[PDB]
Amino acid sequence: STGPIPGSRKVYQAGELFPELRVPFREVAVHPSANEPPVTIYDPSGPYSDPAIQIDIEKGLPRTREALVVARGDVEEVADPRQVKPEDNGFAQGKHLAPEFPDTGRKIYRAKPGKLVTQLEYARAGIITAEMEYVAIRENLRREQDRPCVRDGEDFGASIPDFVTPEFVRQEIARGRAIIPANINHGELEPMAIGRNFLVKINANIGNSTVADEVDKLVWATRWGADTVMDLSTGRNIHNIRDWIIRNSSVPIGTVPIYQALEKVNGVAEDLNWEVFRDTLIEQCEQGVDYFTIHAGVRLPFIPMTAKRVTGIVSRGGSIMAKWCLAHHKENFLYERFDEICEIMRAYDVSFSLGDGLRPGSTADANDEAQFSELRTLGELTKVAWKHGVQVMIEGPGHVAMHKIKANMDEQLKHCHEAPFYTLGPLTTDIAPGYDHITSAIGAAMIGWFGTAMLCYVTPKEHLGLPDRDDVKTGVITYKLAAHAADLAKGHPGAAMWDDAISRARFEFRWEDQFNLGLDPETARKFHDETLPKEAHKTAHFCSMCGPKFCSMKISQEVRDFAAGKAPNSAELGMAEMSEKFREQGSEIYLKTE
Amino acid sequence: STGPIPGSRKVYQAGELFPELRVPFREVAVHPSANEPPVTIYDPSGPYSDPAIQIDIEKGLPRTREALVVARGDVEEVADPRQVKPEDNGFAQGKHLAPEFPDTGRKIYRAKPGKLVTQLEYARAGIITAEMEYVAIRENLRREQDRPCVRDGEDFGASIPDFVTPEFVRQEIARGRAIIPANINHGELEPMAIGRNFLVKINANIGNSTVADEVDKLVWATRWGADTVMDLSTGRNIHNIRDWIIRNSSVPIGTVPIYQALEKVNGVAEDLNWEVFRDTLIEQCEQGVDYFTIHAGVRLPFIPMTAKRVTGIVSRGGSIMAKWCLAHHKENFLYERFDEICEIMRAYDVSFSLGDGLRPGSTADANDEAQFSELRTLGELTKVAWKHGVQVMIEGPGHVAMHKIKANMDEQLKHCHEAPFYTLGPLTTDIAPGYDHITSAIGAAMIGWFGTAMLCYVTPKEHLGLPDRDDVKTGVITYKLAAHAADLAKGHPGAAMWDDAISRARFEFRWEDQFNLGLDPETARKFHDETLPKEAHKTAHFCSMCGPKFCSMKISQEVRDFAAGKAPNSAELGMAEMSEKFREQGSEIYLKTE
Ligand code: SF4
Ligand code: SF4
Repeated sequence: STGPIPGSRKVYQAGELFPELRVPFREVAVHPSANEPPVTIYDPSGPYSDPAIQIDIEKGLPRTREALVVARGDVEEVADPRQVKPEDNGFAQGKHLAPEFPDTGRKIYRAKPGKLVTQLEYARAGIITAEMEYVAIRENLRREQDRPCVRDGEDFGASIPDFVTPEFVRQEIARGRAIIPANINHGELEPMAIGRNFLVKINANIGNSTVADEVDKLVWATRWGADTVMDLSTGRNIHNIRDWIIRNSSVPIGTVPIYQALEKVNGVAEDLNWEVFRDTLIEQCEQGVDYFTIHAGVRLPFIPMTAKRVTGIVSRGGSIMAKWCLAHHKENFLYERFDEICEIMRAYDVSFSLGDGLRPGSTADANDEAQFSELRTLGELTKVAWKHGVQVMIEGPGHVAMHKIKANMDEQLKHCHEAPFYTLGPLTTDIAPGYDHITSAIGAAMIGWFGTAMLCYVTPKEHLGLPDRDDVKTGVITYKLAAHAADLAKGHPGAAMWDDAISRARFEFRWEDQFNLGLDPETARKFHDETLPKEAHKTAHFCSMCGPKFCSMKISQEVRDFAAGKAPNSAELGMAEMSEKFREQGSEIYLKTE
Repeated sequence: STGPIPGSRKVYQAGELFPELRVPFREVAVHPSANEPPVTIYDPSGPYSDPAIQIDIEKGLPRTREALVVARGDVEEVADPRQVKPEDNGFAQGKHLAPEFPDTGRKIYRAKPGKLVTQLEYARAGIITAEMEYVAIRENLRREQDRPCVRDGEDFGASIPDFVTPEFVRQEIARGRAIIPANINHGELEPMAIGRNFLVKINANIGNSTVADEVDKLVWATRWGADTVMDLSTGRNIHNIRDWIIRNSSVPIGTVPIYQALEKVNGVAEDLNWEVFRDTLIEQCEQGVDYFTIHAGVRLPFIPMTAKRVTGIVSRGGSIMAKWCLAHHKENFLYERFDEICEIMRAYDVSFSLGDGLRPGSTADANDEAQFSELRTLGELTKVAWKHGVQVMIEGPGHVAMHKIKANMDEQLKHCHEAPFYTLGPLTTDIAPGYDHITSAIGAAMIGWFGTAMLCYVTPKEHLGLPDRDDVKTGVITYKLAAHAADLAKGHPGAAMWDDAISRARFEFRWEDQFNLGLDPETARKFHDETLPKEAHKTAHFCSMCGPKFCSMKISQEVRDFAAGKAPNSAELGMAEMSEKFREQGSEIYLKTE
């Protein structure tokens, strides 16, 4: 559903370098007598929360980024785009074929030969793009550079600034420590950053009923805090379904190209080759997929290392490549043709998301040789992708017990050269199906605290079945707090502000504000009556009005001078005064100011 | 509700030193062709899960411990027990007075003068009681001493044994590192241990409708894993309600004596004195309350230290003592009469649970001077209580960000001399009301991993309202996994066994077993059809049947000898063999054994 998020309001901040920009937020005003500024919150929901914008899925979200991508003059319009083929939708026809999105008036772009295109390429060129200033404003949460907040935490050697400037964003991208998944063909996108030195982001998974039901999956997820969304659709209508998704997505769209590639060859893993895969890549690039999960780490001699595992290979896309490597006994062609993949993704600025094909499916299989062999392989591929100018982030576990979480983070930073980490959890235990959104939340907060850039969410009933509309919301909210719990522990400038604002709300009995500042206001406002008086009782501690602290005198006397107690002190009589004033003021610990 | 827990069966193990004992568990049998022993699980649910025992709340659970407490010959029957007074139930009469429990045929015991009574006193005397062997059997999970499991984890210097012997239990109690909350007047109790070197325990809170509805709160909580239960009932009928609870409780019952004491004096905190409090103590001791939460740490000069807090004093019982200390300006009488309190609790073997009166209610107020001042005070009181022969455990936060969790654990171990830790969470963030069962689960697992003995649960909608019947179950399950996630990380002998059993269950497609081993089988079995064939597909990795590993030869050749690749290797031709056999066997990664 759409409409303004309960208890909040969509607000924007314009750009300085790029006055065209309108960075989105949602503010939550507090009670007038609280004397506090409104609380600014990160908002990936997009134009669906803005009551000033009418969204028609048959038309798609307005391409507010397109005007500035062309303005760079590095992109050109593809004279002959790639027409949709029968196998793109699983050879579906007639009434069984998904409704084609009217993408008639949408220009498809490709980089001009010789010209720079990717954010990484711009960054290393000393160029600050529109997207870089966009995420800079967004990361500061509309907070003044003149007024920071005293941060208190442990980021384990991270380089988190007090204020995110567009120049700072460029530098993080320049050294591959942060990425901005922004395909040139995704004009509907509201740019976001992914890095250890920024806010922790989360991902919500959707995929394939009516296409409107699939678009609603996208809207529902992003409404409640999902930063990026992946279309893990399989089977038929993969192409047409994803058309409606990307056109109506303000958040970065992720895919696993081997999914659709496998369907074009009728689920026969050995029928996969470079020919079909290259076609799938270009197909999704011209649609505007911001990042591909490519399992180019699953090398042939890594397969026997999984023979001793308890749950074996649990990655779908990773097991596909495994089955392929067993049928031909030729090296992973995503690895052998990795150079050519980079040349394609660079032309459209598609970010790399190196897959966790050999990730642990149980706590027993965690941190085994098979997992780390792939991990160190991704680090080598990261350098190869970096040298082609393609943005990179690494994917990780999985099912990991807490005492091994730190080990995973250490290996990643060393071997993947501080590239943004992307984790599915991890799940700290395997014994709680139906509550795996909580078992993974424990691990997600920990490794997010250790320095993970983005966290892929885990639905409650994940090892039980498909998630319903309420479990998706449960998953997003659960991972939004886990990301924030990590932000709070890392001492990110703008985390405690939210914590303290709602804490003072409870303290001053400002009920409406306490419910509006809640991570899930819809649930919190269920206990709110909008007709009741919006009160704001500002009080002060009784002892704060006590001058000389008589209680300190007496205790500092009975320890050093037990002889001075045989007489009415100036402290003892002073305490009798406070007892008098306390009871006279109504025997209240917190006396009201107003 | 009662009845056998879904997918499991109540099993017992007899005692060696005490053949009368019947230590309770619930086993979960796996598929016959899996060739695995049944999985033994900790079960605090009591006789309500045993279909061989008819439970009548009007009669109460059978006192199966009573026969062995009297057998020690240290206790005597109180000739004149304490009759229930009007103020015990808040001066309620007629139809507004709760139904009195028919406690006619229940002998009330008190320690004989000069004789030992508490488990600590027995332990330091070199005595192994019936309760000590009871918890030893229970902690081993019916596992053979001949067959341990290779444990892998980090307990931060804990002394966790491979096998819990009754002698080991005594030693932990002897040094105050573990306790067994076992009042002599709680014969219905199935003994349990609380310590860092044992399984992590959890607590569920109940309190005051029909008394049967309150007993159902107790049954519901313990059914799903609650180790101890506290009756935080307030207002009227506090006495009579708690009568039905303790008589029908196989788990240790906890209370906060200042709650009922405050009601006897009509909610006027300043009307509280030693006279009323001593009466309340003896009242609850003769009922069989296993441990009291006493806020004897809230000293008078600690109150002004809370003046700078964001949320101030959030502890109910702790704020009561604060208001009292402001009205008289005399030191906390629970602190000044602490010696006399110990003399009462020792006579009935009531364990100490030193309250967290000045615990943080927000992440901002975490680890402030007010909190730690009380904490170090409890450590001094712990020594005083220890020297009276009273079992002690310490209570902690609260609302703490992850980077401060370790600091809390370090202060506790040092100043409270490795006494069992009892924590309300902690909540890692303050921005997610309605999901505070998850925000606290992150902190509960972490500090439980660091070495917390017991974790007080936090209901989902805790900062929103009262928990319903489903939120209680949600809370218990959430904290049962958080406790296990901590057990798994600490590498407790018997944690990975559960994790691995359910992991092999998923791997061998043994669906029924996967659902039965789930922490919440009732939810997991919802996706289970009992009519479908109970299959058990045991398979093996294809590469495990590969002899010389041709994939290793080829990769170890192309790195050292690129010249040897211009010819069909014995490895290249051997890989063509495996490709052949792989496709001939059905192109399956995991070939079936049967
Ligand atoms: S003397 Fe009384 S009022 Fe003054 S600081 Fe101490 S407790 Fe507070
Ligand atoms: S040669 Fe083929 S079958 Fe043998 S170990 Fe390597 S991958 Fe497995």
